[PDB]
Amino acid sequence: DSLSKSPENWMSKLDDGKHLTEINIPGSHDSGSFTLKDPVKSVWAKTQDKDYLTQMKSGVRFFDIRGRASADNMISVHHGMVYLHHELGKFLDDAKYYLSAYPNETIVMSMKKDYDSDSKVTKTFEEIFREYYYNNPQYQNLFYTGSNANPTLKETKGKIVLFNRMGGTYIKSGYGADTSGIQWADNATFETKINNGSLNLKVQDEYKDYYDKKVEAVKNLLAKAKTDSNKDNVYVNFLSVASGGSAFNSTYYYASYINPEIAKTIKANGKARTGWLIVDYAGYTWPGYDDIVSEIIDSNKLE
Ligand SMILES: [Cl-]
Repeated sequence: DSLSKSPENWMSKLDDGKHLTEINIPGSHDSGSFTLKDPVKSVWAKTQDKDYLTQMKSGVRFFDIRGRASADNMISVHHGMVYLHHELGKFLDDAKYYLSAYPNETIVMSMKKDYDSDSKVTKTFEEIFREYYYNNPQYQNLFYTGSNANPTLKETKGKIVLFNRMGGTYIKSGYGADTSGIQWADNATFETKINNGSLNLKVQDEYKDYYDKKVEAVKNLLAKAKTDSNKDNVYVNFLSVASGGSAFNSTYYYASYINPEIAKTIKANGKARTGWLIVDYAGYTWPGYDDIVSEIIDSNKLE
């Protein structure tokens, strides 16, 4: 059976000698927004409908968590100003559970501040993440704590690998875990060196594009990954796009065109390097269209 027919443990089927950068990994953009039910607000703030555990079951391994410091010991998951009805502990417990049940998968967790801290907060978002999550004895062993800048699948599986969008950090393991952090350019395709120059990060995050220009930006980066066998290069390609302006000009609406379109392209390419592709409505299927998550999964080679 091709890898996508068992999306719950597809990483277990790969060679764990690979660097995670070389693996083609599906991600979910604003992973935690499956909690939104308000139909007006969901048009622009809702980007998923499957919970964390279902996303993981359908094969998602890169989770995009953006949050807000809501107390000196607490981070809330958010889409900008919109609170997604749970705290970061919730994603961490679900991940731990999942990783316990499927011990040969790794999760990459992107952490970003999306909104101003509660007025009672006296500490930085980075400091609260570092002290009350990363170093919290409660989540002991959950995170990747190695000193490898380019970790392999063997040394991370069973664990969450931090992908640091918080700015400079005193955290020392995972991508961008140094006091420079990741220099992220707004609404752009860009490249920046991370981890004391060990890695070359290549990002297409043109989140305000109209869909047609989005496809073209997604494809351009896709075609760069294809012919790049450098393991020190890491590709992050966001399919997802901001809402257009009316009702039913929704992120869903665009994803329903972008996903099948990109999924088609990856499939026609066979087993080429794709990078990490971060999507809205991961695991949402339309009768008669290629599935983006499945196609990312199957683009990985098996030797
Ligand atoms: Cl809501």
